[PDB]
This record gives sequence, C-alpha cells and structure tokens, in this order.
Amino acid sequence: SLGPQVAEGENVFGVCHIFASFNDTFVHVTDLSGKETICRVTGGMKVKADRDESSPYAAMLAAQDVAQRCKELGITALHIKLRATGGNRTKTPGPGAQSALRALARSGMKIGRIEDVTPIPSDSTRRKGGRRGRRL
Amino acid sequence: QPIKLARVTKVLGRTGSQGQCTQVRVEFMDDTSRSIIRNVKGPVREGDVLTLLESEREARRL
Amino acid sequence: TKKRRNNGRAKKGRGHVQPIRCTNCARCVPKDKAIKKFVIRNIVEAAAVRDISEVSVFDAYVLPKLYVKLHYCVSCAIHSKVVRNRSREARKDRTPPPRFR
Amino acid sequence: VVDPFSKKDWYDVKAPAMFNIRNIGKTLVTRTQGTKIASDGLKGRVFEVSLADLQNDEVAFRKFKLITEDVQGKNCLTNFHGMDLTRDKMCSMVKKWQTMIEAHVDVKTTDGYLLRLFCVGFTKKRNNQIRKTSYAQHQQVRQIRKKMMEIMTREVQTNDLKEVVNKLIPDSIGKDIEKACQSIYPLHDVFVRKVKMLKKPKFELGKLMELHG
RNA sequence: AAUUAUUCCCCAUGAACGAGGAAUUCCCAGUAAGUGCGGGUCAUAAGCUUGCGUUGAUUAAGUCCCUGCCCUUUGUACACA
RNA sequence: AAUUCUUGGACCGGCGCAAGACGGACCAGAGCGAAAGCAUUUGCCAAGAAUGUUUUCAUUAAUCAAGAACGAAAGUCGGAGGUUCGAAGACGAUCAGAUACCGUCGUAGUUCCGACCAUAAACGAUGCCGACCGGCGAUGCGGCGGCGUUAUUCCCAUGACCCGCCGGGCAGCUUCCGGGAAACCAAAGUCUUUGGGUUCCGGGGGGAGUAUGGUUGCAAAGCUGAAACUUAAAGGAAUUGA
Ligand SMILES: [Mg+2]
Ligand SMILES: [Zn+2]
Repeated sequence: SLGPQVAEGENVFGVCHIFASFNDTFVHVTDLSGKETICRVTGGMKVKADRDESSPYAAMLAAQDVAQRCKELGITALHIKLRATGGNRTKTPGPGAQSALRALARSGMKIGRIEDVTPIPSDSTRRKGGRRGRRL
Repeated sequence: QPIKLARVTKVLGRTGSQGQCTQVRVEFMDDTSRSIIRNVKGPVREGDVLTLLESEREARRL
Repeated sequence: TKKRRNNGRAKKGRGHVQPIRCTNCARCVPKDKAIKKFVIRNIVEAAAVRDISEVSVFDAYVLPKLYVKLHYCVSCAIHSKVVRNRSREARKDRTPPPRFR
Repeated sequence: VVDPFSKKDWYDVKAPAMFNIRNIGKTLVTRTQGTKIASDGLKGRVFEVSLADLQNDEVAFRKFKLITEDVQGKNCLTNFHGMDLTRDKMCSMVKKWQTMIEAHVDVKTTDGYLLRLFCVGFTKKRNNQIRKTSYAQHQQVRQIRKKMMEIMTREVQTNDLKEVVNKLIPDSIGKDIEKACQSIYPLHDVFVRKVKMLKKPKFELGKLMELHG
C-alpha cells in the first residue's frame, strides 16, 4: 500500500481500460505494462437489474469505486484506453463511456492521454444475423 | 466557487419543452472579451444582469 | 412504374458490387445502394470536456476525436431519419444539405 | 481473508539513453514467495509509452513499445521493442479523393534485430489544382512503393538499432521518402506507420548497459 | 287546501368538517376571486340562471412537450372510400 | 427476461502459439470483362480494347437453324478441411395460439481439389451491325498543341498541376429535334410523308409452364409443351379523393 513516489509533485500513473458495450460497462485500472490489475468494477457489480448494466448511472458508480480503490494503493493519475465491442459488431462506444470517464475526473483523479483501442479488423469473419438482418 | 456577474447583451431565441427558457448571449462583466450562451427562466430583457453560480459551464445552442 | 433513373443506387457500368453488413441490422446491402455517413465526434461530449480540461496533467493537450464510418440499409436510414421521403421534383436534387452550423 | 496487495513491491522503470525523460513510471510485482521469482515474472513486460511523455513534450501520436529485458535491482531496464502511430492519427490521415500507397520491408540491423517496417503515403493535391480527384495511376503507385522499400531498407540495413530509433524519434525516413517521390507523384502525409520486432539476438547485458548509458 | 314540515319568524338540539386520494376544470385586466343588488320562473318563491355595480390581484407577452383539430409532401391493389 | 457460461476462476487486462476464413477505411453514379463476375505485396505465363501510323493483305464482311464454350447462389457425388455464420433440429421467450419474427446452442452447408447441375428481378425489365439528327460542363484511357506554377538544382528531358483540341468508353444536366397512352426517352427519334440488313419472340384473363410423349441428369430438376373446361374483363400510365 506504499508507492514510494514523492508527496509534493510526483504523479503515479495507472491506465484505465473502459470497455463500454451497449449492455455492460467495465472500468479496469492496471500497470503501464497492462499486466498487473489494480481495480475492476463493472456496471453490473454495482446495480442489481439486468436492463441498467449499460447505464450512465451504473458506469458513474463503477468509476467512483475504482477511483476510491486506486487512491488507497497510490495511483494519482490515469491514461485512458476507451473501446466499443468491435470485430464484426458496433464501433460506437456504449452510453456508459462518457459518464465513467467524467465520474473518475469528478472524483479527483488526473487524466493523462486518451485513445480508442477498438478491435478494428482488416476484413473480418461473417457477422451474426441472417442475410436479411435483425427484423423487429 | 466565487459567484460572478454575466450581462445580457443580445436575447437570441426561446427554448425548453413548453417554450419556458429564454436562451440569451451573455457578455462577462469580469473578463473583457468572453461571451457565452445560457438558458434563463422567467422574463429577461436586452441589457440587464445575471448572477451565475459558475462562470465556465455553457448551455447547448439550437 | 420507374421511380429512380439510377435504380436507387450509384452502379452504372459494373454488373456486380460486393455487399456490406448494415450497422444497425446485419442486412446485406450492395456497397453503393447503402446510405453511408462519416461521424467525426469528440470522445468527451459537451460539458465533460471542461471537467477533463481542468483535471488533465498536460498543457493544452488537444484531446482526441472518434472517426466512425456507418453504412445504413434504406429501411434503417429512413427509420433513424438519416434520410426522409421527398417530392417528385426534389428527388432529383443531389446537392447534400447545407452544414453552415 | 488475505489482503492481496500487502505482498506487492513497486519497481521504477528506466527507458534507454536515446530518450530525454529516462524513467517511464512504476511497476507492481509479488514478493518471492515459493519457487517463482519477482524479477523473473517481471522480465518481459511490454510498456506502450507516447513519445510526448517519453521525451519532455512533442508529438503525442507516435508510441514506442519497450520490453523489460533485465532487472538490475529495484530498477526495470526497458529496451526498444516496436513502434505504432495512434488510431486518431491514422484515421484522420486516410480521407477520400486521393491514392493511399502502402509498403512493408523485412530488413535486419547490423546487430541481430530483424524488423518489419510499414510505410504509408497519400497523393497531394496541387496548389492551383481545380480537378477534385488527384489520383495516381497503378504504375506510378508501384514506382512510389518500390522507392519506399528501397529507402526503408537502406536506412536500417547499414547501421545498428541505437541509430534506427534515433531516426524514428523524428521521422527522417518519412521526410526522405516524401522528398524522393516528388518526381513520380507529390505525396504529403508520409510516415513509417508501424515498426514490428520479429527476431532478437540471444540476450547480452554489456550491449544493454551501453544503451542504458 | 301545506301532513311527505310552501315560505318566514322565536326558543331549544349542536352532526361531520383541522385545507382534502387518483383524476380534473375555468381563467391574463377593472380580468380571476370576494361581495351584495335587480330580471326570469313567481298566489307563495332562489342554494339555479341571466344581468349589474363595489373591493381588486399573483403570473405570462411564450411554445408544440400534453390533449385536440387543420394543412403540405409521400405511398396505395382502397372509391357504398 | 429466461435457456446458456463461471470460485474444476468465466467475462476483463497482459505476453505467446495454432488454425481456417476475409481483404476494412482509400472505394467514386471510377476501371476491366462476352455475361456470370473481379480489390493486400511481389514474381512468372498467355490474352485484350482504345489511341498512334504516308506499314501490310484487298471484300476476307453483318446477323445466324444444327452444333459448341463459359454460366452468381442453392443443390448432387468422391477427397481434404472445419475459424465464423447457419436451413433442419433442441430448447428459452412473446402471444388467445406462434410450428414465426427476438434469444442460446446447432447438423447439412459456408472454404479448397476433382467430377455433375444450367437456372435467377441472370435487369437497362430495353437483340446485334450501319447512317443521319441539338446544346453544355465534367470524367477515364490514348494522342496533339499551348501562357505559366512545381520536382530532379544543372536544367535539357521526364513526371504533378494549369488551358483547349481529336478519337473511342461509364455516365450527367438542358430543350417545343422528334416520338409516346402517359411516365418518360439524343433514343424508346429519323413511322399512314409507313421498306438500310438480320436473329429471337407476343396475340383477352385463367386452366398452366399443368397433363402426356420424347430428350439430357446419379438425384433435384432442365429443355420442348397442349386440351377439355372457365370467364367480361384482367391489366398499363396518369388525375381527384379517402
Ligand atoms: Mg447481376
Ligand atoms: Zn438495417
């Protein structure tokens, strides 16, 4: 529980992987390596209803618990790696992306550098749903 | 945060669901040049004063 | 009766154009039949920018943008109001709508 | 009922002598409990650092991958692994009404390291051009791509890895290709999109500690 | 002609009701509301209605969110639609 | 929402490995091909339209019964493969019911090699060859002439722009050429002022692409293809309503 960095100026950086699907949100802090995990609070751990796992609210709760949990270990600032589902599926991030990123900045952390890391394929395998799509 | 005075310079358009908020261009009495857009309840006139609790946030123009 | 000259599509002298999966459905539409749209968006919406402009470690780091190209099938395009129905005269107008602000 | 972060030593990370800001940050490890060792589990961690943070303050769109190939003592020693342009940059460059020319060469340094470099270049629209398009014919494209490969190979092949990174810190390779292809078709947004690492020589320490001052 | 009290007067009897759930109405200036006075019905006769003055405001000078109705474009194998 | 997956650590983050698909953005009313169709790099092999030509042969040509080559997808037989997706299936929902749309799995298939199959809204719903008949601005390939800008600094000479011209090609806008039932069309024009050449093919709607024979195929099925009977309409474009 002791990052031996200087009390005055030294910022200890983590990196927060915000995987935001359209029916879940993840907020997951790691080393600059990306190997050693510190926190992972999902949208679904906080709220107990299936329809609001992908909420701005649930993502706001998740980022708040992550912010509080990582402040104790002594992670001061965070780099950001945002992503939607990707592959064959959507490449627009979920509605929890904005509220989560906002929430762990309202909660007194520092924001380093942000970038999209969605798995964008060269050209991909056949997408789920028939030739005639998802008819409803 | 210190409470700051924004002065209405030109009333633009009416907004809200039931046409209830006047959206107005304000010119800051503090900084010479900074002019932002704010949604305001009640009746507002061209050339009077508002007391903003925050002098950074801005309302979405239509 | 003949409604379009270019049969609702921008194919003239091919025979075959490879199909694309719609971004709302997974419906197969030809590459040129599809209503295409290029959304260049700020990662942080409108007000979040101000909170992340102050809680940033750096000095005027121009926070990045989000580039997403979307292909809609005609039904998905009309349903989402990306396009709308038009007059017999206005149908022929190919100049895209003005984006002044 | 075991606090899992009680047994965690923090380790300072060090970048090689080629960059201005030496230390990248800190790294977590578990105390040597049993047979598996802290330093051995810590060896071979890949750090993706933006060149803005790696230097003092510059371009933030170029990133360098760095491998902790050895640990000396309370200090991870990283070494050049690879390179990649950011998604935002690559997506911003690729726009319609022009020709995108892509090359890749599999070339080896004087020391063991065998890289795979990917170059990219877009046809520039002239200052008085009224034609919308500004496309390159197929033979003009593959004459450009042949010249891309010829420079990319020459620049790396003849000198060692310390000097090829010194070339990738600016974009001397991309500026050299861009000026070279002015006669065939004027390109503009020319970079070395990506650098990959396929083979390393069998690890040395004296060769690492020359790169670490 | 008053019991199933027409109405009115005098003494006595002293019920719920402590500002009102879902839902919903009318209304912007001498207007809302409080207040009483006349006309109608009328042998008897106003808790109604139709007019009159007296006292006299808060809020708003906007919109298509709600409920309605109205238009233009578009589609149709409907035309006692 | 549930079916399903997971403290025998799923989902998430990191580093490696293997497999089989596919070639994003650049990618356009752009290109090529007889049509179906065709997109990562490089090499090899043969072909091809257009332009250029004061070369050659000198009617060798146009369209075509018979006969013949190629022919998306699905389907069939044998071999290799099986990542994704997924007819039938199995369940979970929804509903009055749901043998469906929505969900979780999932077999044939989806991919390659060698043999069949020969149909598609296989579409421009528009045979091929030739002539004449308006305008305008772009666009792709080839040639020609021309201020100037730019890269080779050393500029001759090559590329990149700039402004026109000529020939083929994918298209576009415009008009009382003219045609048409109109929609619309530089062809769907040059048609009662009716004839340039030639192949295929339609004759009110159903029965019906049905029966029967013959033929091709392993099968599915393809090609050719009626009649009795039934009926006063079915239909095409455009207008006003609802
Ligand atoms: Mg076709
Ligand atoms: Zn769709």
